[PDB]
Amino acid sequence: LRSLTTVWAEHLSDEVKRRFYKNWYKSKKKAFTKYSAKYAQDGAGIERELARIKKYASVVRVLVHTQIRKTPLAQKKAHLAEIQLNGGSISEKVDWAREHFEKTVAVDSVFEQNEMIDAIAVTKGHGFEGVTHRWGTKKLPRKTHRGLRKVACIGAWHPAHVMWSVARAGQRGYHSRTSINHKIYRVGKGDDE
Amino acid sequence: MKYIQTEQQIEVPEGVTVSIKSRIVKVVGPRGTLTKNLKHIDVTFTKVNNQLIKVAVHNGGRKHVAALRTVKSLVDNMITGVTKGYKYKMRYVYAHFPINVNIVEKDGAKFIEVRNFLGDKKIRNVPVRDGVTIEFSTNVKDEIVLSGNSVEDVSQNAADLQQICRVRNKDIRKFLDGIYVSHKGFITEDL
Amino acid sequence: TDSIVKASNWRLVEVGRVVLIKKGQSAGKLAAIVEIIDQKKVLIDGPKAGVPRQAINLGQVVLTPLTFALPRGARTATVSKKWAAAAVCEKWAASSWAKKIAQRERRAALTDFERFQVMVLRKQKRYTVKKALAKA
Amino acid sequence: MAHFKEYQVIGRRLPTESVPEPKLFRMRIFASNEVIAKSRYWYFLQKLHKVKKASGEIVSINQINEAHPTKVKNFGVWVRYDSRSGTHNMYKEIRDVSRVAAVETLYQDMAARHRARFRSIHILKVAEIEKTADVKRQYVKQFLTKDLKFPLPHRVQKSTKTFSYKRPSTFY
Amino acid sequence: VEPVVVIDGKGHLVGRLASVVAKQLLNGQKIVVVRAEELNISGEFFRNKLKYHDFLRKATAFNKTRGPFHFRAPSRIFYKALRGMVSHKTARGKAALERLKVFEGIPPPYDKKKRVVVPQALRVLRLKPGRKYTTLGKLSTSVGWKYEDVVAKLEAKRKVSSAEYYAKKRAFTKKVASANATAAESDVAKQLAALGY
RNA sequence: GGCCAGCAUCAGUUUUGGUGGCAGGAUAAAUCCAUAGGAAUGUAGCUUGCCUCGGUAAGUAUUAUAGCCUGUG
RNA sequence: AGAACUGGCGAUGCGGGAUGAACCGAACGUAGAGUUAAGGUGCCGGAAUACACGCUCAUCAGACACCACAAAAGGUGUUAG
RNA sequence: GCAGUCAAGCGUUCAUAGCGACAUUGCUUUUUGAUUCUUCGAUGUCGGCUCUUCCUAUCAUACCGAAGCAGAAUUCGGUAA
RNA sequence: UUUGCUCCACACAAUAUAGAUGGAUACGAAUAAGGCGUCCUUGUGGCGUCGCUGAACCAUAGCAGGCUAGCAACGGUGCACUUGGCGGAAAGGCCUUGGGUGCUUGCUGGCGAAUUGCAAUGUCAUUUUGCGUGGGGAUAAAUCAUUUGUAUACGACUUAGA
Ligand SMILES: COC(=O)C[C@](O)(CCCC(C)(C)O)C(=O)O[C@@H]1C(OC)=C[C@]23CCCN2CCc2cc4c(cc2[C@H]13)OCO4
Ligand SMILES: [Mg+2]
Ligand SMILES: [Mg+2]
Ligand SMILES: [Mg+2]
Ligand SMILES: [Mg+2]
Ligand SMILES: [Mg+2]
Ligand SMILES: [Mg+2]
Ligand SMILES: [Mg+2]
Ligand SMILES: [Mg+2]
Ligand SMILES: [Mg+2]
Ligand SMILES: [Mg+2]
Ligand SMILES: [Mg+2]
Ligand SMILES: [Mg+2]
Ligand SMILES: [Mg+2]
Ligand SMILES: [Mg+2]
Ligand SMILES: [Mg+2]
Ligand SMILES: [Mg+2]
Ligand SMILES: [Mg+2]
Ligand SMILES: [Mg+2]
Ligand SMILES: [Mg+2]
Ligand SMILES: [Mg+2]
Ligand SMILES: [Mg+2]
Ligand SMILES: [Mg+2]
Ligand SMILES: [Mg+2]
Ligand SMILES: [Mg+2]
Ligand SMILES: [Mg+2]
Ligand SMILES: [Mg+2]
Ligand SMILES: [Mg+2]
Ligand SMILES: [Mg+2]
Ligand SMILES: [Mg+2]
Ligand SMILES: [Mg+2]
Ligand SMILES: [Mg+2]
Ligand SMILES: [Mg+2]
Ligand SMILES: [Mg+2]
Ligand SMILES: [Mg+2]
Ligand SMILES: [Mg+2]
Ligand SMILES: [Mg+2]
Ligand SMILES: [Mg+2]
Ligand SMILES: [Mg+2]
Ligand SMILES: [Mg+2]
Ligand SMILES: [Mg+2]
Ligand SMILES: [Mg+2]
Ligand SMILES: [Mg+2]
Ligand SMILES: [Mg+2]
Ligand SMILES: [Mg+2]
Ligand SMILES: [Mg+2]
Ligand SMILES: [Mg+2]
Ligand SMILES: [Mg+2]
Ligand SMILES: [Mg+2]
Repeated sequence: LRSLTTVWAEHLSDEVKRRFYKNWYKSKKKAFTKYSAKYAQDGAGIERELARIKKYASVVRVLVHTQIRKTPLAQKKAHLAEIQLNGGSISEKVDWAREHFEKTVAVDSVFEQNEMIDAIAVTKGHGFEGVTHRWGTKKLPRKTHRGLRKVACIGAWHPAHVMWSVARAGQRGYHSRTSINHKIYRVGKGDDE
Repeated sequence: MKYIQTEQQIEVPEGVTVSIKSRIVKVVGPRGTLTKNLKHIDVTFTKVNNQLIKVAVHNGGRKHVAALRTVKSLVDNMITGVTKGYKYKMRYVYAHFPINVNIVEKDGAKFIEVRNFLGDKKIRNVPVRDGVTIEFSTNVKDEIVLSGNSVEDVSQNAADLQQICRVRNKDIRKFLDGIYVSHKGFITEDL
Repeated sequence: TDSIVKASNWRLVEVGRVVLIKKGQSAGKLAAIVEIIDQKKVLIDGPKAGVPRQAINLGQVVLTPLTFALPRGARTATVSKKWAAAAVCEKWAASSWAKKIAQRERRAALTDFERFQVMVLRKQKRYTVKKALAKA
Repeated sequence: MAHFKEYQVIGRRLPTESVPEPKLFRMRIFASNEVIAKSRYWYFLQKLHKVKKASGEIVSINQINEAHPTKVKNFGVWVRYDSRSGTHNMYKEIRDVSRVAAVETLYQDMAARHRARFRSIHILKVAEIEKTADVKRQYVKQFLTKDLKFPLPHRVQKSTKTFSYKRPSTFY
Repeated sequence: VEPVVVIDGKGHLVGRLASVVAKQLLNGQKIVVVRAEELNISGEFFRNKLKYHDFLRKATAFNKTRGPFHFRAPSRIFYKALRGMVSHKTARGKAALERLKVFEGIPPPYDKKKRVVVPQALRVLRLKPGRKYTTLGKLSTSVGWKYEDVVAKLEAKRKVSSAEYYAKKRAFTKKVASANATAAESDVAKQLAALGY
């Protein structure tokens, strides 16, 4: 699969403009300023792109970003991401996408009560880990010289190489995971006591 | 020893016109039409006259010659299938549990649904193949009846049913239960 | 609704099948299959083109679509008699094949100048045909 | 062993005082040259008589040329041969145009069907099967049927350039 | 002979195609191979499938990375066949391989360029008829290649456009032939016939 | 005449073509010609049986409205 | 493990047998041209994807001395007897 | 140590369901021997613990074929690590 | 930080080069079957023809191709422009329109060529970069340090700061 165009909305919240930077405060904040001018003239440029997507394109994804300022976090810099679109017909898809530029989508139009959903996230971090807790290896006996949270035999004499399949110390956590089958017990509304 | 020429005949009946390009055989008779690919073989078909076709193998080994005859038959049975038609008969066999056989359908389907086999709570299902049609033969106890233009499609659809009723974990010569092919024949009668 | 069964229609090894020889001191020469030895060997004879009566591998020979009356195992004089009689030589001479053989044989014998003359001619022929190919 | 000639080889028992003019025996011998052919002669003669080359003499060596070298003939061939596990007598029929041709492909056939190298074979008789319907082996009877005609399906022309611009055709 | 020779893979035998493609390179001849999914291998599918799984088990025991890599795409099955025929660890070796390119289907440029064939590797000229043989696409997809169906799609599309092209071409050459026929009988025409033209 | 080359005529070594004259042999064997006999995977003619006015088939039939084999010269 | 005769390796490179003390070829001053040996000529790799007759299709085919193994016993696979 | 071939026997009857004498062909290299080629200017000896990976001549588990398989239970054999 | 960047144009200069030296010249499919022409009932159709290799086809004459004149044709083609249309598999190329302009060896003329000395690749390609000039166009950011802790052995990660 290969991306051939990305059509962007005319206006762009600072929260996303945040994301395109590493030093927002110092910066002149020129991100997407020429692009925005593509709207000016009648529409020409963006139509042809939208049009091109429509003609080819085997899948359509939407670029959504989060409203991190509506959130207790301090982070300020929002989160941008692509979401595939599975309603009918390539063309209706981009029409939907175009219709929703700068506009907003709600959770209750994607999820409903009792739905099984999956969670995709980066696992909590633990930094550099011993072999015992990282792999659940057996603790060595108390009598052993030079320590015991280890593995006793790191391999046979042949292959005369430590192999990929034995437990070694090293990073623990901050792994990407894809959990499935988490049932939704509530879809909460914010404007609701 | 490489036989320099051996050949066979395919007779053609009053109502049908077989027609063959590359090695693709289309046989069309009163009962419909059947087509079958022979490209995997190397024989040479030859029309001599609207009631006769010859098939032959130039300079061939045993296996090659051996496949001459089976070509003859495969096109023969297309021709007979398309005239008389085929009709496989099967009877149920069970020493205590009545085997109940119906025809269900999901999404245009047509499936053969076998119930209570040896008691099994499990519901058995066999697809009805396209071209083959299934009557539960009245005036005969526990007779199912598959018929079609294509031997190979009725023979197989039957064998599909008989085999979905294999008996496991028992002495299968005491537990003889199952649907079995009980007669192989033609559709159009007197013949 | 007839039946329509292709054909596939091969040249045969059979007595009095004329063949163009392709390897050897004969080569380019025609000849006639007289008798027939095994699946792979035949006895040929080509008195008119000067090829010796001989045994030959079919693979050295190429079968032409020409045939003519020949008693199997016919001797050389008999071959030359029927050959003439059947006029095979003008028959072959007349074929696209032999015409194509004669062609390239000529092209190969041209002279640097003849070659140059050909070019001047083609330029000329091109000029009038390109015109034609532009009016309808 | 090669491409054969056929020789008459004549020899005889070195003369003596009490027995001058010894009996004279002939063999036809299929061989590539007259050197191999005299060798072969002595090889068989010491299998039949009390002689050996040391005490015998070759009298004449002559090449026998085929009578009618462009007449298709049906040969029946008798052979003796050594297999791996014991020795064996055979009859084949070979159809070609000279006895010399015929022996060339016998030797080939023994080698290929029975893995018999040239040392392990003895030609017993090679003789033209006069009247047909004495032809025994079917791989020959086959070729004797009246008005015989057969096509050669699936033609392979040998390319001369490495590349082609056509896609070939095995028509014929 | 030509600056670049594009070979239509279809109906060619892997190792014979490899054997000639290798030698061409080493001699300085750029080559592109196309439709590699329609390559053939002697022997029935099941054999060449098992043969593949033998290749498939060889790996560096201590680290399956460093060990032998298994490419599953028909082009790349083919490249393996080739690279083995080329002293590919010499500079001269790397040199010759850079003259090579293999593709599934016939992507741009090459699809409007003519492709040739290689008779001494053409299956239909080489395999004794009756012997079983294998199609790369079928083999590759059985060992994990992802893209058989797409290649099929795109080609069928390509294959439509080019029949247009052809038919349009076939129609113009008919004009040309008509044009040629009036010129027949003219002096220049009879003259050229003399000189073999 | 310093360095390197090209061609010509020759010499030593070698390699790769064209071409002339002779000697053997079954004084090659064949083809070819002549002649005697012969047969069948039997050419004409003939007979017989079906068969849309002859074409087939199964009999006779040894050069006839094809030819071949075998010896001798 | 131990004798007989010769030829070797040890003391010896060179060409071949991928590799290798002993096998095959061949024994060494510096070089030019030629021809070969043993062994090879699809590609790696110099050299016929040469010619010819068979044979063989293996859901663990086979592929060249020394050499880097297989046997009894079986097959209605196929081939010739 | 493990596996065959022949088939006299065993198995109510019945050679080969399951077994199998007298013979006889093999495989294996966790047995033990035989050897003494490598290491004596030194390659850390038994067992356990820990841990990885491999083999299959498969104990269990998936799907099968056979039985002197009524059922249940078992036994034999296949694809299987 | 000394007038920097970019696209186009030519100019000088360097530096290269796995190897220009008329043209990579486009259906598909089958091979115990096909291409092409033609007709028709439009089909697994009739009739004709072809292969047997690209040995083809196309191009090809002119100071490495100069300077010139005329005729016949109204064709071919180069080039920059302009009309409409197609191609996303890596489309980055293909087709169509229209005027302009150059060439034309389709044919017929005037002039030139030597002394590069009897051969010496006798230099005619395309890669990348550097430096001025002036025809368009454009006016950022990252890092250190500071900072958070969804991160961390150090780097790295993740926040924040006109
Ligand atoms: C009988 O035992 C020994 O001889 C033990 C030892 O002394 C090993 C101790 C070595 C040091 C001092 C380095 O620990 C020794 O000399 O080992 C040799 C030794 O020592 C390094 C190496 C040897 C010989 C080759 C490998 N092998 C392994 C160790 C060993 C073990 C033995 C053995 C000999 C060896 C030798 O006989 C019985 O079991
Ligand atoms: Mg784009
Ligand atoms: Mg801890
Ligand atoms: Mg644990
Ligand atoms: Mg845990
Ligand atoms: Mg542990
Ligand atoms: Mg301690
Ligand atoms: Mg059971
Ligand atoms: Mg039970
Ligand atoms: Mg004779
Ligand atoms: Mg010099
Ligand atoms: Mg000289
Ligand atoms: Mg001479
Ligand atoms: Mg005749
Ligand atoms: Mg010493
Ligand atoms: Mg030596
Ligand atoms: Mg060496
Ligand atoms: Mg070796
Ligand atoms: Mg020796
Ligand atoms: Mg290699
Ligand atoms: Mg080579
Ligand atoms: Mg040669
Ligand atoms: Mg041996
Ligand atoms: Mg055996
Ligand atoms: Mg056998
Ligand atoms: Mg006994
Ligand atoms: Mg019993
Ligand atoms: Mg008993
Ligand atoms: Mg043990
Ligand atoms: Mg020792
Ligand atoms: Mg020891
Ligand atoms: Mg020691
Ligand atoms: Mg040491
Ligand atoms: Mg150690
Ligand atoms: Mg394994
Ligand atoms: Mg096993
Ligand atoms: Mg019993
Ligand atoms: Mg089983
Ligand atoms: Mg496992
Ligand atoms: Mg494994
Ligand atoms: Mg370079
Ligand atoms: Mg045709
Ligand atoms: Mg047509
Ligand atoms: Mg037609
Ligand atoms: Mg062409
Ligand atoms: Mg000019
Ligand atoms: Mg590309
Ligand atoms: Mg002029
Ligand atoms: Mg500037």
